[PDB]
Amino acid sequence: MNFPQLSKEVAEDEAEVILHTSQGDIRIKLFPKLAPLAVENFLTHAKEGYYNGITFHRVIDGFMVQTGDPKGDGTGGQSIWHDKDKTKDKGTGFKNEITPYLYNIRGALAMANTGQPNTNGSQFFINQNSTDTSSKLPTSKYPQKIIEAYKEGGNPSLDGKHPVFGQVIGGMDVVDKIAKAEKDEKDKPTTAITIDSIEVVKDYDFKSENLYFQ
Ligand SMILES: [Cl-]
Ligand SMILES: [Cl-]
Repeated sequence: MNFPQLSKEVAEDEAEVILHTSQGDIRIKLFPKLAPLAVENFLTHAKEGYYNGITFHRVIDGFMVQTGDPKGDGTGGQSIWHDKDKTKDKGTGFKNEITPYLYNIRGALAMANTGQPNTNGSQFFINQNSTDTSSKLPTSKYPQKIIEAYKEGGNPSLDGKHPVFGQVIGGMDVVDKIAKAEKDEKDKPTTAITIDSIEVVKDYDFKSENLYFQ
């Protein structure tokens, strides 16, 4: 099996963005063929300026950093289909796109949501854990190459609950710097860490029917 998170190369069927944050650049490749709703929602919000000035409002070293909330407290954000297309957003967000090809390994980009179905809106997080807990993973559920990948860290308890849609391929040192920022009792950084802009290096057209040789 091919696990697209295990290569830093951007495949022909992948997209690429750079989060230009006040702490540095995070280069991320996206998986529109595996998580089409999460990637379309993210790319459209990015190009529409929805994340310009948005903060990393909650950081936990050894766990993850989360962002994408216009309210800055983890209670806000909407999908691009909210009050536009009920076949995609019934009112609280879009559905989880879980696939056996994407996991919450270190560097994985996933949607936050409330833990209930159809609650993916605009909030997302980057897995930042760097501890090896791979010996506890059931070999009947985790492919051997993914168990190997988890040795570098990740949050496997998030698999199946949080849809993965991207992978950091550059600037993980910036993600670690953000995760260790000085913060208050609610884990909100003392000095705001902002997404100043998102550069779409390689976009993806959801109406494209091009076939790519694998
Ligand atoms: Cl990896
Ligand atoms: Cl769902």
